[PDB]
Amino acid sequence: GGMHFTIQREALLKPLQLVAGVVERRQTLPVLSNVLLVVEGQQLSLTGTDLEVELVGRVVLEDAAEPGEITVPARKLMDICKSLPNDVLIDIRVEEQKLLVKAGRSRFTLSTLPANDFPTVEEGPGSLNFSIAQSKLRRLIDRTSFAMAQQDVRYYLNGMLLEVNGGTLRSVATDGHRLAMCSLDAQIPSQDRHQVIVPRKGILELARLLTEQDGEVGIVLGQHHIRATTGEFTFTSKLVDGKFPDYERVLPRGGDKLVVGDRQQLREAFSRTAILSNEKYRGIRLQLSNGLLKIQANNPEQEEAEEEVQVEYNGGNLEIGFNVSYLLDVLGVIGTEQVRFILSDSNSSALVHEADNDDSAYVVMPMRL
Amino acid sequence: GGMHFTIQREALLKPLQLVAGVVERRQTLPVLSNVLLVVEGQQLSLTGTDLEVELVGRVVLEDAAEPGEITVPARKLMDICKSLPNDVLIDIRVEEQKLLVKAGRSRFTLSTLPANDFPTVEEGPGSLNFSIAQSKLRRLIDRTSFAMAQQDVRYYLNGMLLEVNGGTLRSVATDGHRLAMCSLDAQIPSQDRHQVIVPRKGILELARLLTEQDGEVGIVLGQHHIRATTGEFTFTSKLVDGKFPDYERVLPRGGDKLVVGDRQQLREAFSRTAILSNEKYRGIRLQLSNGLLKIQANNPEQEEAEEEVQVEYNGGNLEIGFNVSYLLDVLGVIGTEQVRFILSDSNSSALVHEADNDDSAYVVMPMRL
Amino acid sequence: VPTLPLVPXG
Amino acid sequence: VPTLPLVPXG
Repeated sequence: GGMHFTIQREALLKPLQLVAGVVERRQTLPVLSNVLLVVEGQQLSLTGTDLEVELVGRVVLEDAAEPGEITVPARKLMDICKSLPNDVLIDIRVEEQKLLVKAGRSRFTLSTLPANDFPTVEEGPGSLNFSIAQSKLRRLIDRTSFAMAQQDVRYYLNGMLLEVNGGTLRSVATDGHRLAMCSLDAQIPSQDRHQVIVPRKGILELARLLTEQDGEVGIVLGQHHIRATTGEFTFTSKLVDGKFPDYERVLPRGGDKLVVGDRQQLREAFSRTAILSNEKYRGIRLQLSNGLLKIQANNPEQEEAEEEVQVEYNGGNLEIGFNVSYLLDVLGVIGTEQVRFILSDSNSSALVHEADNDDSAYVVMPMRL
Repeated sequence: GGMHFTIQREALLKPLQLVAGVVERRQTLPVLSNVLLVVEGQQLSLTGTDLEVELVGRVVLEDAAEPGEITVPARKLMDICKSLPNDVLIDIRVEEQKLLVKAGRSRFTLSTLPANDFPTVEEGPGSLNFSIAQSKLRRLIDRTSFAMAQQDVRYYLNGMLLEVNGGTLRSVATDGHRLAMCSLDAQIPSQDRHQVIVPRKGILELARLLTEQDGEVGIVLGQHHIRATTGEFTFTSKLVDGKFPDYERVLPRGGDKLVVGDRQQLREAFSRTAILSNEKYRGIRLQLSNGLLKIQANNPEQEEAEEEVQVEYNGGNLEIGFNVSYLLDVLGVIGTEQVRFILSDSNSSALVHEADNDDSAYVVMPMRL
Repeated sequence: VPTLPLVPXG
Repeated sequence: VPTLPLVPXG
């Protein structure tokens, strides 16, 4: 007897597509290009890794299933699985050192590597673990993930901070020019204080998994790894070695200039006038007067774009310059229809909030004019 | 007085987007990156060129318009024009050597170059001109354009043949491994015999313009150019220097093996089994028996995929190998639900027709097994 | 990989 | 192009 199970296409494709996603294309060592299939009892367990992240998905098997474990090329399996007609039943078994995929009038033969070639995750015990709604953890990542740095160096900037303090879980992300942070409360005890820095590629992956809009995920924070367990999936990620800076000392303190405006009209006007801004720096000029915002941009060809937007503003007069992409990025994640800007002077950072709550906060440094 | 007109956004964006399309990004000489705006009477004429193709679009002006001619950066103008809100009225005029675009609360200032910097098309008189439904001319290009060669050398392979013979206009395209041709009749006199080879980039562009599903286009064929005039547009293209080969001598003659099958089921099965074919050559094996087609593909990892498709076939036994992409490409343009294959032996080309008509014909060379 | 009988070309 | 007051970093 050998490994043999039977599964609907849609039953298999849902986790296989996710698991295959973390599997890098054409790795040095061949096993790292494969998904690990394990049948134990009536359950199928697909595991993929890139030596930084390990994703595991599980499917119940409705029919009989003789058990076993083997690894098979992830992409080819997924490509095959998706190319099959809707609702058809797939037969998967091992013969010799090959995987035999039959479904309808189609027969596929993939080349396998042994289950013991697959690396095991050397994960120890948690230092703190809790549960939180998938929607809440997804909100923390998505409301701030845009502000992470984009280089690959193993430095705190190229990752998101997850911080547990009081009864609240907080995400923080910054690239040195802008910062995004979001904070919600959860069923964590209050004597708890602990930080982890999840790398950029990993935390963006974790957000992609938190799709059950009404589900719950179990988080475990350790010295070197972080575990997300959703009953359908088990996501594991190495951490960033190093301490995250005192992000609190980056939030601006003395803003006497409140600007309330329409989120969309600002995004559209910033984006519009940027067409004639400088391609490298993408700087625009904000010119605040009483109840008015005058936007200006110009480029080396001495082309120029102005646009006036009516806004709520009863403060002083201020002229300030910003990298328009930083502004559009913040406006991209603002959920409310109105947006609040808190400025001080032309050379100090801007603070952006949503209209009706301060759970998420965004700091954007300006440009010298 | 200087050039000044007033136009709705949707009125201007429709032709400007098309005209700007033929304008290459960051050309050596700056004028070649600009669209030529001309106001004469109550009409606006936008012209773009890449020195191989010249596209001209026209818009009636509903309001007053003082006339003139100037050239302005095509992409920036189009980008600006699209970024404006729906239905707003745009004001365009020249002041100094700048173009002034005002619309609502937005003001743009673009840098212009004189109208006499724009190259004129040195086009002579036609050697044959006719009219044809846009849908018909679009069908000729689209049903065959996939088979053109893809390199840039000024050789007949990298262009489509348009041939007028009898009362029928014919398109022919080939890359040496496959061929596509389509033929329809039109209001051309029968004493006419003339060929032109339109380059690949140009003829694909001409097909994009023939969108009025019920419109008519005026074609003019000359020694070195071809003119398409749709009242809204005037497309002009240089030709390929050289004679097109006797494509007739490429059509296979002795096919005793007729294969009738479902277009979609074949495309899906060819594409499915190709997952385990060779990445470079993409060869699959067709194995024809009585009423059966057995598809097979395999790769250097000794992985293998088979699929059996039920088809109509009461001929001899045949084993033949094809580049699967050539097959999928032909199946891509087949309009009927059933598809006809006409094979002879394993080393001779295949002829593919639609189910119910032979107006379009496709030749696909096989691979030696 | 044989070509269509183009003259010249193949 | 000034940065946020990160220590170190800027």
